[PDB]
Amino acid sequence: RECISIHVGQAGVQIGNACWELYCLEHGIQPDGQMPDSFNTFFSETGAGKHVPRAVFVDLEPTVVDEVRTGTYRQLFHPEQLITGKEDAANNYARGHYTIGKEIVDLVLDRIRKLADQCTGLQGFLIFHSFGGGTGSGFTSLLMERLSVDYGKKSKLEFAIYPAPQVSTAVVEPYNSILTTHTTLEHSDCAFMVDNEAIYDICRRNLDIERPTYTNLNRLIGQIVSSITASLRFDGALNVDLTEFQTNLVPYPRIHFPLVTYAPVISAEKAYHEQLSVAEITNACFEPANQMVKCDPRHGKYMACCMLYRGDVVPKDVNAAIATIKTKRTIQFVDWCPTGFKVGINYQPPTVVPGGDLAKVQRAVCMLSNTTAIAEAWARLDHKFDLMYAKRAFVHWYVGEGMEEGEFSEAREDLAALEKDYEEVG
Amino acid sequence: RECISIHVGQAGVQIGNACWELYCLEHGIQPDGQMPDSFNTFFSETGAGKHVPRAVFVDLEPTVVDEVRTGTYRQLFHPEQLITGKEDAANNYARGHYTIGKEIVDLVLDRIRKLADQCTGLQGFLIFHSFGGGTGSGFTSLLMERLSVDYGKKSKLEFAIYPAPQVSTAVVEPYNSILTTHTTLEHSDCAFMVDNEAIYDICRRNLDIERPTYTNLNRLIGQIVSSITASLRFDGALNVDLTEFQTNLVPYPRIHFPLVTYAPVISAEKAYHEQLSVAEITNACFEPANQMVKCDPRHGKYMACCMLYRGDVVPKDVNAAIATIKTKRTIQFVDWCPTGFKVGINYQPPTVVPGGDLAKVQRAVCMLSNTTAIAEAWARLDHKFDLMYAKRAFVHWYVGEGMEEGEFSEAREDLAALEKDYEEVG
Amino acid sequence: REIVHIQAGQCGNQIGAKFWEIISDEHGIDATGAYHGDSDLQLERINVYYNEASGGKYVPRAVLVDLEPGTMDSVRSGPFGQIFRPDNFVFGQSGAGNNWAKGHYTEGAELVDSVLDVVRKEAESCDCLQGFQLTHSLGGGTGSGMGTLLISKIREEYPDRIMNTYSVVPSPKVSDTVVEPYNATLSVHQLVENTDETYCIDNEALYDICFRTLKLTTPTYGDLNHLVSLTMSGVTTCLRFPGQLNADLRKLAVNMVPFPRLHFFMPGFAPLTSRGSQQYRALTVPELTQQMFDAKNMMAACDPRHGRYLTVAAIFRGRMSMKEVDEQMLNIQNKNSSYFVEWIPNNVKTAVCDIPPRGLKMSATFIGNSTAIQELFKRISEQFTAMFRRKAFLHWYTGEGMDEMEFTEAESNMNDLVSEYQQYQ
Amino acid sequence: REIVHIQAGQCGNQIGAKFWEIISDEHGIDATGAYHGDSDLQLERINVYYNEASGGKYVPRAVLVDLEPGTMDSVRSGPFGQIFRPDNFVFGQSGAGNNWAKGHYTEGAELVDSVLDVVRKEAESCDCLQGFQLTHSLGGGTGSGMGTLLISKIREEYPDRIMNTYSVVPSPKVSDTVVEPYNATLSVHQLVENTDETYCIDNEALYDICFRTLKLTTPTYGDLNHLVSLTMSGVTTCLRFPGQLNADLRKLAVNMVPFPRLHFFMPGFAPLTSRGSQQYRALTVPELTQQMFDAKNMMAACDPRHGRYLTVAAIFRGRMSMKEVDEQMLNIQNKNSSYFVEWIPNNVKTAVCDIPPRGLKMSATFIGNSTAIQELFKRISEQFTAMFRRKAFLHWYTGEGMDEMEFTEAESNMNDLVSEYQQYQ
Ligand SMILES: Nc1nc2c(ncn2[C@@H]2O[C@H](COP(=O)(O)OP(=O)(O)OP(=O)(O)O)[C@@H](O)[C@H]2O)c(=O)[nH]1
Ligand SMILES: Nc1nc2c(ncn2[C@@H]2O[C@H](COP(=O)(O)OP(=O)(O)OP(=O)(O)O)[C@@H](O)[C@H]2O)c(=O)[nH]1
Ligand SMILES: Nc1nc2c(ncn2[C@@H]2O[C@H](COP(=O)(O)OP(=O)(O)O)[C@@H](O)[C@H]2O)c(=O)[nH]1
Ligand SMILES: Nc1nc2c(ncn2[C@@H]2O[C@H](COP(=O)(O)OP(=O)(O)O)[C@@H](O)[C@H]2O)c(=O)[nH]1
Ligand SMILES: [Mg+2]
Ligand SMILES: [Mg+2]
Repeated sequence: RECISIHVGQAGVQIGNACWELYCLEHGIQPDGQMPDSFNTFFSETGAGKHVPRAVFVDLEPTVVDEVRTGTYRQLFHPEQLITGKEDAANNYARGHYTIGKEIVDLVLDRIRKLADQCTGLQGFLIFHSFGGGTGSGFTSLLMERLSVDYGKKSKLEFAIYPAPQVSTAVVEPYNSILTTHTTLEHSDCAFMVDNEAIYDICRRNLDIERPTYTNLNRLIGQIVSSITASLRFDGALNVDLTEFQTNLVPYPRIHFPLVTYAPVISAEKAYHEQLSVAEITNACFEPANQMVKCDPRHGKYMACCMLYRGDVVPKDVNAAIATIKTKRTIQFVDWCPTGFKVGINYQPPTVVPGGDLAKVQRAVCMLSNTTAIAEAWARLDHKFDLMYAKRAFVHWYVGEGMEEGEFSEAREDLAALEKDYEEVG
Repeated sequence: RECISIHVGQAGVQIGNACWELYCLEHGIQPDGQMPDSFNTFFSETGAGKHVPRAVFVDLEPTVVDEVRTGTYRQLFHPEQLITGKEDAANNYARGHYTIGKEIVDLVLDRIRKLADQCTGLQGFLIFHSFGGGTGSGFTSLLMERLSVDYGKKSKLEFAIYPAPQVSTAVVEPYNSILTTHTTLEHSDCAFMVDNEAIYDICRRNLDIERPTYTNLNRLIGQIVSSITASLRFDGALNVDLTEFQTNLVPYPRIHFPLVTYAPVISAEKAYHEQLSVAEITNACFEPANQMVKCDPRHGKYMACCMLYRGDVVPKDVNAAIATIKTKRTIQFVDWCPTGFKVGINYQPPTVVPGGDLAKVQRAVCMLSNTTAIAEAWARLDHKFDLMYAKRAFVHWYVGEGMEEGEFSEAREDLAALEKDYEEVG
Repeated sequence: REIVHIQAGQCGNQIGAKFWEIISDEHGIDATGAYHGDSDLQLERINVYYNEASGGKYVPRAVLVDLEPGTMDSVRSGPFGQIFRPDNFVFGQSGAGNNWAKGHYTEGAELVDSVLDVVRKEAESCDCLQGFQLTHSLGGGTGSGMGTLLISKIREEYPDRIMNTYSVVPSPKVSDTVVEPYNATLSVHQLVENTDETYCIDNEALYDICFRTLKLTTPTYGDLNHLVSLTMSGVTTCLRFPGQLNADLRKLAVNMVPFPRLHFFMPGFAPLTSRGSQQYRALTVPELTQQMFDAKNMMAACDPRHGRYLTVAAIFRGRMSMKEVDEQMLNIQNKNSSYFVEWIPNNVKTAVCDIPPRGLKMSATFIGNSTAIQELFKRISEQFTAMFRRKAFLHWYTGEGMDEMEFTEAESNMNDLVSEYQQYQ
Repeated sequence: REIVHIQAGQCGNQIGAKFWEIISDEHGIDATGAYHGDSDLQLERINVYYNEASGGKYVPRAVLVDLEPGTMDSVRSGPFGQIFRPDNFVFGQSGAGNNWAKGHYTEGAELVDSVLDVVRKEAESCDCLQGFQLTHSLGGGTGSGMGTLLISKIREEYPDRIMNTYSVVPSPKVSDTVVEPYNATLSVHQLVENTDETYCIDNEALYDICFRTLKLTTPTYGDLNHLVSLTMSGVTTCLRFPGQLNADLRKLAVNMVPFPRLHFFMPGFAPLTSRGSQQYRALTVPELTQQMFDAKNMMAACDPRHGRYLTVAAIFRGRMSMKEVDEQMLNIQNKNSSYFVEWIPNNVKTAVCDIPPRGLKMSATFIGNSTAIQELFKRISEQFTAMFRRKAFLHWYTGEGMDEMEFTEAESNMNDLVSEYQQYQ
């Protein structure tokens, strides 16, 4: 059983850097690839004291990958796994998909195929990207299209960064974040959306860090991914496989946008006074103050949820706490779902990295909920795009690259249809 | 011939403790249940070298129960025989009858049907409580009504504590002590009444002691219960059964308030000078100064009585010795009664426990006789509450739990009917 | 008279491991297949479950079936793991993802051939077999669907031998998976007709018993599997040891089942006492009798007082007397004259054995066929109705070749069963 | 039985600061949450105000409130400062001027939510709790304004359970803040129904009690608080330790409050002796009792000899002889019959605990509600009487906009409260 992770763009490369340092920390493997089992899911062993990951790094700009190449982790990757271009997408969806896409799209695919020749039990791919930039929107959409055609029924997961409504740093973001919806909607088996400002609030309040920079946010996301894959990489009282979780969560083919949260995240000094027990942490997983996207579940009704505990957990108190939560009228569930919980318990505790912003714990919980609240996260954005499309601002840049003026029409229509579906089932 | 004991409330815990320690010394059974015939009456034998009480502890109060868990005599009681609550009644009758009564009554009632299953010739139950507080009034009052319903014709006894007229420590005591009176007349074959002050003079004067404490009041109450049941557990020249005793004591169905007192009570040294003669004790027994009942027998006319010897007594002095008072006119016989005594002698010498305030005496006597003088003990109380109810102070506390305002009247009408009943009989 | 053992899924494997541990403990077999016993009777019927090898070693008649390798590795590396023959471990590589449809059609169809060949070999080895014991759960997809296919094929090949299933039916209060009712109903649909008798067990009532009667603060899965293992060992004691009055599987089958479809049983065991409260407990048949018949102790999440006991069987182990057994049975029948059927006099089957469980003096097992089972099923059906009406999660199964018509049959058959139990109540 | 704590305002915190220093020494808990005690009886009821956490430690169930940041810096740095959880701190950042207008209207809505979540957090932690404790000063607005709204909401949500307030009222002799008539006037209209029992402290008494009975030359806020905190600790000993007779908070009011309205309570503490005069006393129960009911030491500016006692409670500590108390009590009962209301005999409530205060053989507290309550307010009522009528300083309070009808509504309730107090005297 093995998985292959594909990182694209600056955001994807940064998040992947955090994740792979995390994995190396977990499995006792020094940066030069030598280990002073279970590592086959992400690692390949070559001869004697050498492990290399099943990862590929992608960009259309050399800087963000040459920082990896000169960095402390230079010896761990193959040179061939690090692929760079010559002109970045210039934050254009059209340039990423059309002009600068096909110059590289073949090469990485070939490399991907080589990786698939090593595996015997391919489970799925993990994709890290964002809807802001032009590289990781258009070229990643093209990559998923090619992968879906070539592999078919293999499960593919993405870990996206949705653009924040107020705290944004680019001018043309809505065009990108609206035209990416087609290939995510029709070619993805699971979709995770995360906002930067919500993580900023989580860092400010729960961790009480004065100055969060990008390292901490990337570390949080890496923790989430590690907790999701700890079911494969280890063995415990209960097991949740990937396809098992897709079966239990996704109720309809068009509805695959779960919302994620993690517990416990506690500062170093404040950890001593609190004694973290199962009931309070399963309470914390439901706090709107710890939801990772700036949305209110109070305006929605839960549809299903999955809980992944790790550490020292026994099923009796899990059942007790789930029954307790089911009795609240604030936490609402749809009527045609008498039971809406999938539960998994693992044995290996999460491991803290040096220089990190999280304290050592004996237990951890990751929550993945399918709700109808997240619809609003599009409805606001659907305004920002359309208001800017009234005057046809910035459009000439995209039109000159082969895109036509009707494309935005189908983008708006697809978002309208998807919002209508979330309205109707909810 | 076997009996089952039930100690309910805080007042029932002391006497539950004192009785069962006293029974352990009489039968020489060490607290672990080992014996270094007729010994089956309170204990149940388990296989070989293991005896346990046929007793139950019942309470709404956890502080006063968990002590028997930790003292020396934890080992006697079964874990399932021992019941605790979570809120005490706050000194209120109908909380034990209405609000918290049904929350445990069926719980312990299941035990009584277990403990009723072992018996073959079951004789009756002993219920210990007090008429002062709410737990011992109402929640104890709840039990008997269900107990009377299920069985009926078997004999049922109670050991109560009245509130004193002059010296008392709780504000509202008659309120609790008025409402019980409906049950006691209608739901006990015999009701043994004991008060607090009578212990005080008995200890101060007769025991020649400084400060009789809660041990000393219990040791009297412990020694009373030992005397009543020794006719079941042993034999003598004359045997007294409760079936013979009930018929020979109660002349009309509404006359079931026996008057008790214990003799001889004395310090260790003072046994050195006196010869405890059989003719000596019988004259010393009926005298008003040792009475446990705050009444003057000189104001009542007697009809029938139960005298109990124990030890080495010959009946040949008894025919003369009662005739010694038969020729005394100060204590009176009714016109229609040629003879008014029941006799009791036990061939088993009384057993004195370590730590007690008696001297080992071959002969002891406890009195059980009913008089018409007991009327004044309620008449003063009947006036006590009548002053209390006019103004309807504190009544809102009990109204908040529901009971109707006419409850006071029926027992008071029966109380007055009982008081009028004593007049027509007297 | 031989019985071969079949286990399916993670739940079935854990239950079977606990069973083989306790029974090897019972028969004196060590952890390495050797024998070091004392009592001669241990060898009288040792072969009812074991097969002999060279050098004086025994190996059980066990087959372990699973669709993933992790649980098989866990049982192999655990205690008493070297007892089994390696050829008997049959496991796949893909898994089911809690799909009944995947377990029946797509994944288990490829793997069923190996297990049928192995069980055919085991039936070839046996002298004159009688029964198959199958262990599984009705919640997951691998165990339920794969075992259902396995039962269908096994029954088709063997129409005269007796078949046993020791199931676990899901409960709403210990609900764990969003798609449980589909699995439960689709399995029961043909579990009704493919088996001879079925024992029903719940995790909810097992938690109740473990917390309250056992006075356990931390009931882990080992203890629940322990309780079920004691029941499973107690059912078939008459085969492995003598007795004053005997009862094997076929006698119980003819005695408890009045009509072909009414073979859903509720078990119970006595005594169940804590390590500290046992010093204060008597040792007599009557206490065992009421404790078995107590409505507070049964291992199904249903109250028998809502119906009337159709028939019962009692299995006593220890050196005891028969007059006492019959007097207690008539005592219970007279006292509970409301809760017993009227048109079948003397509804109790009785059996007494000789060898007691090791370290204990007497023990008793109760099997009851009652009329309350309908309430254990209707509670499930409602949860099903809240799903199939809006077609939640249905496309996952429909992509595997099924249809809504099969769900219609499933609901209709559940309706027929509940109607049948209501008719005779 | 369990209880959580709330502290409000500045003055509550310092009253809170000693209550948490003293309650630790009673339980032997160090400044680091460790336990060093000897009696197993300490742990029998430790869970009452402390929550068990891993690491072998105990932490307070204390919630701290404020509206200005100067006060917490003092309580953080002092002895036993780390006891409080940093989560438990609630405070504002602006300041009020001790105005009931800003204590209720502007700022009370904002910070009620944070504490209301924190108090809701402590609700589920316990099994079955009974009460809260609230401490503040009634002299200002923040002390009163926070107190008034927090009281009403809690009762509305939580009406079945007991509620405690340990208040400080200002007095004419020892007055400090200019608008002290306002702060008493608007708050009291709420406590007339919204709290089940309210303990009063006059700040005049802290001076008479310290100089004469205590012979203390320099009254420090260490010394003034040492008295108020000792009254709090004595009320809840029956919760924490056993005795011949037990008395909890349920047991008082149902036996100690005559009408729904008469709930303004008054303490008095014993013994109170100087360190130079302690060598010249005996050891008996009547020495305290004669000194207890005495009119000189009771902790408010009122002499009960102006009326008749309605109901009282006296709480004793140490191994005593209950027969001493009762035979003693009737002696005062018969001798001073002028203070015994004739239609209620036996006005006494008693409580004895076994575990005594450390370093002392016995000690005791007296809580009595009498007909003396009226003189407490009529002086206070006359205070504001001259103030509203001439309309000075009205506009700053009018900056927020409550109307003048509620003054009379309170004032009529005070009249009705005083009318209830005079008529039933
Ligand atoms: N978590 C995280 N997010 C980042 C980081 N850097 C940028 N982002 C997010 O990424 C968005 C910027 O667009 P990108 O997708 O990064 O553009 P790009 O990766 O440079 O790709 P090109 O458009 O081709 O240049 C912003 O909205 C940021 O929120 C990072 O280091 N960590
Ligand atoms: N002999 C004896 N008398 C007691 C004892 N404890 C209290 N009393 C007296 O009994 C009276 C109240 O008896 P109870 O009915 O038990 O009241 P309680 O102990 O508070 O129990 P609750 O009313 O349920 O709270 C008090 O006035 C005491 O004087 C005791 O342990 N032994
Ligand atoms: N008694 C017991 N029940 C279990 C155990 N593990 C899982 N279960 C129950 O089995 C059901 C799920 O079955 P599952 O493991 O998914 O079957 P599988 O898909 O074949 O592995 C759940 O309802 C659990 O309550 C166990 O170790 N012991
Ligand atoms: N008993 C007592 N009273 C105090 C103490 N400290 C302050 N006070 C009283 O508190 C009153 C003023 O409190 P205030 O400043 O309004 O507190 P705030 O409401 O939080 O602002 C003064 O009149 C003092 O009498 C103390 O340590 N003990
Ligand atoms: Mg870039
Ligand atoms: Mg009590």
